[PDB]
Amino acid sequence: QVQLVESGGGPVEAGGSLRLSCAASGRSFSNSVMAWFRQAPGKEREFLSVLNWSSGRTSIADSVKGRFTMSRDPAKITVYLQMNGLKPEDTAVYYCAASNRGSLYTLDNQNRYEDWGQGTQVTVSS
Amino acid sequence: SHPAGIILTRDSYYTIPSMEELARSVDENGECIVNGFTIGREGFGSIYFEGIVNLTNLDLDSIVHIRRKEVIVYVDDQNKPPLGEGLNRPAQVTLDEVWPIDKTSRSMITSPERLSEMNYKSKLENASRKQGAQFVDYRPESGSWVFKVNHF
Repeated sequence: QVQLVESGGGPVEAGGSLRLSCAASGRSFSNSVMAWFRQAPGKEREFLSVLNWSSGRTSIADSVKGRFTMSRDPAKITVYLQMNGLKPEDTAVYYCAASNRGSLYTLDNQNRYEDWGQGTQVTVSS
Repeated sequence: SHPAGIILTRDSYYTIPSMEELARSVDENGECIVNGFTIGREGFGSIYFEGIVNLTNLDLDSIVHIRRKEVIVYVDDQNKPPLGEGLNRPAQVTLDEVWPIDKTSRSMITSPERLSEMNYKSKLENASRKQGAQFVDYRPESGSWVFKVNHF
């Protein structure tokens, strides 16, 4: 059973930056796909970014393209979400998700990922 | 989107088992695992990986580049995984339509007789040795340079 542990959230001034971390453990992730999602109160979960572990290639959702980037430390089996120019509407719970499986779903779909972190709150104060 | 998560979309690239067969090969654990894997490109060459290879979610479009007289497996070292994982493992490379240039007309030399006179095969063998690869063959009919590596 896989464990995904987000960290790095919390309050941040508007205009500032934050880097979220997610440490993955429990099995080999050599053939995984990992993603960041967020969920604001009363809204559906929103896809932010995906990383393909075999190549390291990433893709960012248009809503945050140019502000958010995704990266990893392969050694530490950790992925990162770099959020710049933060705005009040970025306030949400941020989740890391992973799959070690093929799927009929596209990578932007929450159903693509069998495993999920507990979520970490990010609060952008004006 | 491919049921095994494999990303391979470029013209003339193909796999053995075929991408269509791999789409039918996802197991109960959602993985696509084969014994013996080829990734090829018509007109350029192919790479054969013996043994058990996990293909699930393999981003072949990013990882594998089969060019004229060269393959690239992992474009940078930062994203090359540990030895034995992914495609960083023993392989036999075949590069097709590899022929020397005739200094007179700058035209390709494809005659097996001429290729023997000039011992082209030993140019490719020297090149393999310098690269740390094991020379296997040069087949002049198809211009096929074959060599083996322990990893990429």
